[PDB]
Amino acid sequence: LEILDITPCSFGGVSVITPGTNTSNQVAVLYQGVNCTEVSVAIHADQLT
Amino acid sequence: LPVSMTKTSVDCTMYICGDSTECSNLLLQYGSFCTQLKRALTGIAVEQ
Ligand SMILES: *[C@@H]1O[C@H](CO)[C@@H](O)[C@H](O)[C@H]1NC(C)=O
Repeated sequence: LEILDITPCSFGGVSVITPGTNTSNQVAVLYQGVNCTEVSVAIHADQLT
Repeated sequence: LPVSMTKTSVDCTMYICGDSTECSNLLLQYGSFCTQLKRALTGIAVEQ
């Protein structure tokens, strides 16, 4: 008999930054509109889709 | 004079079939209908 909220799981967006593959192969990733101290613990739990 | 509007990035699967594998599968039967929507929303953000 207590009150509990309901929230989105982590719904956001993934954008990938990259130079031309004719130049290099390194990549840096974005995580749209999410505090990524939350994904840093998430990769530890490997719960990232 | 307005110069820009709020940029939107709606997503097909997450909007239509919230975390439902069967729903996403039946959405795949609709072809690339909504990739057009994603591209158009990227476009509107770019023009803003
Ligand atoms: C998001 O930013 C940091 C990093 O997580 C932290 O202060 C908190 O989680 C959030 N802060 C605000 C103001 O939403």
